[PDB]
Amino acid sequence: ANNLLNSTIPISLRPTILCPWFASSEDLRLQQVMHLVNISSNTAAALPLVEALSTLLRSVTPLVLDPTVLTNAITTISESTTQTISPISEILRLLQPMGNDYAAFWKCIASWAYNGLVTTVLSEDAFPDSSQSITHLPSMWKCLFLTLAGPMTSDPHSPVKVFMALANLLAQPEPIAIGVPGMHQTTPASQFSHPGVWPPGFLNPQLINPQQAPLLRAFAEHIRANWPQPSEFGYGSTLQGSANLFI
Amino acid sequence: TSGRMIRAFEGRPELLALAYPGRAVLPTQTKNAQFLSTAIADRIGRLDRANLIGGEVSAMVECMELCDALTLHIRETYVMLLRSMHQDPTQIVQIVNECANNLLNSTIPISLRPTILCPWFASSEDLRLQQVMHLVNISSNTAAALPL
Amino acid sequence: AQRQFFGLTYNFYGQPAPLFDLNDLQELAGCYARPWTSRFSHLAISTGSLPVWSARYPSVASRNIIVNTLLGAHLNPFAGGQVTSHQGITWRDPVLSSLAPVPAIQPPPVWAVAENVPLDSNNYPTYVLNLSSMWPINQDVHIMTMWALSDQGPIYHLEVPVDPMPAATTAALMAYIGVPIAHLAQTAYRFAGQLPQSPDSTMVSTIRWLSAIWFGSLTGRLNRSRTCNGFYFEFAKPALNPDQAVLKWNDGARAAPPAAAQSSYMRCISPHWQHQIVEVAGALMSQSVTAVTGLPALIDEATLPAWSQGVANLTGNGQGVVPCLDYNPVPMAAARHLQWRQDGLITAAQEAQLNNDYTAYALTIERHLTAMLVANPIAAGRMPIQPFNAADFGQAGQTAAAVALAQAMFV
Amino acid sequence: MITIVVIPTAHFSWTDTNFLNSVDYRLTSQPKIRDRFAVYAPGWLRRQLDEFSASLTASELLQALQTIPIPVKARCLLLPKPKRFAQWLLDVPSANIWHIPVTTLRATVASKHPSSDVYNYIPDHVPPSAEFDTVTRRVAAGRDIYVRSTKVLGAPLCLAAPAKYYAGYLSTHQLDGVYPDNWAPDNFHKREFCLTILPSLLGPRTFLLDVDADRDASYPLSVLWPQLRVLALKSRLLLPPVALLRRVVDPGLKPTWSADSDAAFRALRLSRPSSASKPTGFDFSALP
Amino acid sequence: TASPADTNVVPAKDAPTTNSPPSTTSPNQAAADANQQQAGIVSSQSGPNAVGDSAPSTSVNNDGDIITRPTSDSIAAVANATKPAAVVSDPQSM
Amino acid sequence: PLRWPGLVDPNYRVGTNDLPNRITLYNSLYRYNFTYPTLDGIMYVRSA
Amino acid sequence: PFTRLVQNDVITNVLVARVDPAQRGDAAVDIRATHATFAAALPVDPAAIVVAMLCGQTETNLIPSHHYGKAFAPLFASNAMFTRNQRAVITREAFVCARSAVAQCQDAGFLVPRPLDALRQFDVTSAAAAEIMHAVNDAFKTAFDLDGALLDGLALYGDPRIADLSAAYLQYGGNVVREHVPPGPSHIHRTLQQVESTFMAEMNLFNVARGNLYLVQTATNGNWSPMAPVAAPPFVRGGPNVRVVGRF
Repeated sequence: ANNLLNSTIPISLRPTILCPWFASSEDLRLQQVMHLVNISSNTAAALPLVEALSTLLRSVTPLVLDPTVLTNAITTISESTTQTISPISEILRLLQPMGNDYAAFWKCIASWAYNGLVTTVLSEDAFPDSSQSITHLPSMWKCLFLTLAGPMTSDPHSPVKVFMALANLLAQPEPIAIGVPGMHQTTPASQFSHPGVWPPGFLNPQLINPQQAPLLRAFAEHIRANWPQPSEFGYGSTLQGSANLFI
Repeated sequence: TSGRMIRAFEGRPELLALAYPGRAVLPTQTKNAQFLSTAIADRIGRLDRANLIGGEVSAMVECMELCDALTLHIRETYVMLLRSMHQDPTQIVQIVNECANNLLNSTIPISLRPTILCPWFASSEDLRLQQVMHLVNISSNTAAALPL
Repeated sequence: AQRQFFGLTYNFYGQPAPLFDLNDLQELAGCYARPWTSRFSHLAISTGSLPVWSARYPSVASRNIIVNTLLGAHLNPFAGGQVTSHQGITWRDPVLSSLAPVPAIQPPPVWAVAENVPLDSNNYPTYVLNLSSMWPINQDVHIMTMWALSDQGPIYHLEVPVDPMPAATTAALMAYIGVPIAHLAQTAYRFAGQLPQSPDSTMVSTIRWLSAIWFGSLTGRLNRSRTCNGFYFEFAKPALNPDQAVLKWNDGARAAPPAAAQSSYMRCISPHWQHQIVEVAGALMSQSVTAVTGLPALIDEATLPAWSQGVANLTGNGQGVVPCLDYNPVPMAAARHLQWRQDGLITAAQEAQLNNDYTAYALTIERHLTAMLVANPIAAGRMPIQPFNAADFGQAGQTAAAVALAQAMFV
Repeated sequence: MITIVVIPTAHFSWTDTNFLNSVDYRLTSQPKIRDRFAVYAPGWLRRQLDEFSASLTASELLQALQTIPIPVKARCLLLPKPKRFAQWLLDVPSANIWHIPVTTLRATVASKHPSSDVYNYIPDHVPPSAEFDTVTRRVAAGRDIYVRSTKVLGAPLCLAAPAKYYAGYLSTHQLDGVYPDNWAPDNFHKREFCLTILPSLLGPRTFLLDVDADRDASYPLSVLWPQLRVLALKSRLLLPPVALLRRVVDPGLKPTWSADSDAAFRALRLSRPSSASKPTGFDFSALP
Repeated sequence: TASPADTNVVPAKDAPTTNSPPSTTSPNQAAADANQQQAGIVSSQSGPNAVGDSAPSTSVNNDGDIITRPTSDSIAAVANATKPAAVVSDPQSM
Repeated sequence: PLRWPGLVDPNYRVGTNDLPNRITLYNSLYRYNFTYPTLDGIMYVRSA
Repeated sequence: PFTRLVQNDVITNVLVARVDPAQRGDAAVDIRATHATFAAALPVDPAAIVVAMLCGQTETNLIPSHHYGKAFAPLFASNAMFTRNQRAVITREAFVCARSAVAQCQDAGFLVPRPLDALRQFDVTSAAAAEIMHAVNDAFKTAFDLDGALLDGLALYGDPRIADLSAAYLQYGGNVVREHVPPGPSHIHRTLQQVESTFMAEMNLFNVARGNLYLVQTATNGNWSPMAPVAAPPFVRGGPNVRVVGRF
């Protein structure tokens, strides 16, 4: 309980007493692997774990989600006219209330505790069309959302994917060269994944001329400077087995 | 025999009897028995198997059974022909991208693809030959050109 | 692409004329068809399915050898700039599309016979002017040269960069997992053969890696225990038929890249190659890379037959010269087995057994070939199998150096 | 749930009690067999295809239809003309779920030329200046769609509002045609197999049934048969009808693991033990 | 509050292969697709991740073969194909 | 026996035959398990 | 471990090894390798995530101690914490026994004492091993009245002839990190070995006899103890004038 709770439990000590509730770390580690055998690659049987953990999280957290203030801020600055078909249409389409209890948000948090068994990824449909131009305003707002939500996902390739999305919309005004054979600046961003195809310019932003591609260079430097640093913390009790495999 | 693993035709038992003569039972010394009794014990069944992924089909397997050489030579050649017009996905996706003047750029995932086969290609000479043949089977008046 | 090549015709083993029959030509290159990509049309997955055991062409390499000899009589334009005729047969057109008997009205000049003729592309300008269509000649001429340069096994080249494999090759190899070597060799031959390509193409790098991996596994350095980026080859049991190998990918520990880029030339020093499919396929696959990219450097003359000494644009003894190594399969097999035991894949008892089996297997190959030669004496006018002496089966060659190279190639 | 796409043959019986019978009546012989199949192929979709047949090429039609999921959960909700439609949001104020201003509503009531303003900015409104694929793309989302025309394809088309607004704006037979869609839905069930007349992406779990007979020339989708067949052919996805009777599916005749010697295979044993006192004491137009 | 259903979640029996449809064509790909569809994911949202994957299936033998019946029956089938008569009737028997 | 060296010859080596002169009836061979994916099975097509 | 932006430390695969690859009979790699991502993929919509990020609020009297103490108490009323330990222990015992059984059946494999090796048994292929493991797995589940998976996966797919489980993940830099999970001190297996050892000496009590069988036509009139003859055997395999029947 991280000492959020203090408890007392009286018990009588008879000579002949049995409480079979202990297991060694080796047993737990062996049990954990056995789950991997039983789950195999069947995604369907892996999902419930994240589902249960997220359910507990919601039942426990004190945080409250309410877009009412955000709505008021938007509605006064927007004209809220059932007009302005420009992205006021779009953002309203996403602002309006959802009955899903924002399950997606909790799923991400839950997946953190089970990464390496299941990874949250940005939904394929969320990306803009790689053939679309940056001028197409709804595409621009999509990239904004993707960039904001990036760090929440457990996918290690999210940084690259986020970067490529903007690069796609800037293909015409910012024609950079991608040093990966078999790929192009117009390639769909969601396709990149595997580390071997990380663009060298993304690896080293100095390969992008500022005067020629200012926005892309700034975006890369912004990502490399502000993407959060992972950390760690303890849990459990030293009186029990750990069940951890790698960490 | 316990020492070998064989193909269970499992529905054509009469066929199984023919496939593996070595598994005969020989009560009396007939002329057939005089021959069959000489059969080597283990020249039967699966010899080697190419097993790549657990819980996955073995890509190919080698065995010995009733099989004449001539048909074997033909079918092996036929497979060889099919391989001659297969190409891996990287080539395939690149071909499509180039066909569209590098528009609609696309790519493939990176994972094991054990037993794929896509006999979808041919040399230019084949295309050149077919084009000429196509030009031979038309009336060279306007009737040929108009649909094109 | 690559607008130039150099070549060398075959050598006559004391015989006065090129060693092939008219029937061989009519058989192997007739029908007025294009002969420029036929090297694999008469190969299959294994010897069990092929008519290599008797009659004409009674060896795995026999057909390709005859092909090389055949071309040596008709490649004059790259030597004298003119198409010629030999025994009443010549090319149909300046593009060298196909062969046919000579016309009766204006025959071309008769070819004056010679051997070991050096060849340049520049001697025949129409080739470059029609490079897009005459491209396949480049590959075959290169292959013929790579074989003509050596007695016993043909020569091929190896190299490994200091960089890791690019993703494209990784994806490509992941699609060729369960394929036997013979099928792989066909694709490489098919790829470089039919249309010009630049050396900076994904397939070129892909095949380059394959040749490296094949050799590394052949020496036994690459195994289930130790692999190149997860890939390695697996060889069949010597107890049944070791002349077979397939690709594999595995969890094994990945070998580290070499301290500096490694490269060398290779050949089999013993006659076993003539009837051993893995050697033929491996050589052809490797030679395909050099066909599209050209020779990286001159080959060392130090260990080559007399006619190969100082061939222009091909062999040298100066500073910019790459050494060529050679090996005998039997000692190579022993080394591969020894590496397996040291890696812990097998026990000492098994290693002894494997050596006995492979030696027994190789003995049959030697026994078959030596009997086949006397059945086809080279004085008969055609050479289905390259001549040799009995002692040639016992040479150890540079096998120790070869495994040392793999030692340095996959650290 | 493996799906089998079906294209009817030359004289396919349509008014049959079960579409399944016209495919191959052996499938009805055993209860143990007939319980493994779902059918779908709804009538409303049939009618839509009958209409659009004269207005789309085969390639377009295939391209449009191929993406639709098996049970169509969406509906097309026709809107009445603005003068009629605007009154609805005030007849029930809570029905003004887009909350179009009351002033605009009664301005429309006053205007001689009621504008599209009542439609304007309504999400997923489909004007007459739209195309077939626009509907189909939204069909994949499963949510209902609001439209301004009857000629639509992909989803059952029903009135958004009570009939009073559409009356006068439309005529009797037109007002009649939407009635089943007004209460369209029915459930779809997860058996081993599900036949379908709706095309789909051929793949590892979707198969094309081959009957070895000419198509129904009158059936509007027969034009798709060549393209579908060749795609299946190049990937070995055809299924002879006999394969359906086996416990596990495989494309082939005389398989090793099965002798195919069972009463189910013998079509000569036509049997009719069951009854329902139905008017068709016999339907002498249906012939096996 | 403390719902056990949200605390005692473990893989069900026959989990790794339960969704595999009965087929012989491409059992591993088919099984993989079934898992994906069973889990509620739609292909339009999984994108490229759906194309190359494969999953274990019941139609695949442990040895890596396409099976259509439980392996014991296959053993039984081959065994039953060879059962010579125990007692035969011939005139010369002593 | 000449029709069946693979079945009865002690010296029979796997991978041999006498095809141009005689047909044997009992031999060793490979068998395949190819799969024939569709285009989308090979690569992620640009849907819609 | 999360890796941020260090390319050389990115994970490409996560795989389970039933046998250390150096000892594996064939490649037989994990099926997971066929997937584009090293783990199962769960698509999520960014817009919903963004909304949750932008509007997060709290109640007006949030005392962290009071809220958490009230919230966490019901969870500790569960017993999942202990059932986890109990199931893990049972899993270990079943695993050790199941592995031992298969090892004893195949002619060679994972190193285990082989008291029953004298008995006749054809070398089990992978398919047969699955049958044996299925029997063992069912026996334990019936015995301890469990539900769930237990050892299901081992028999249902892959090679059941396992040796020692281990998990590993591979980094793009070529480095591979592997973790073995050898089972701890087992108990049931130890006594089972004793049972087999004593059976090999008391097989007569189980209606099983050892040795060969003679078929001499004896027409005596006195005592007869066939299960323990006292007279010398009529002949043996190497005896003079003794023929051995041919293979057929």
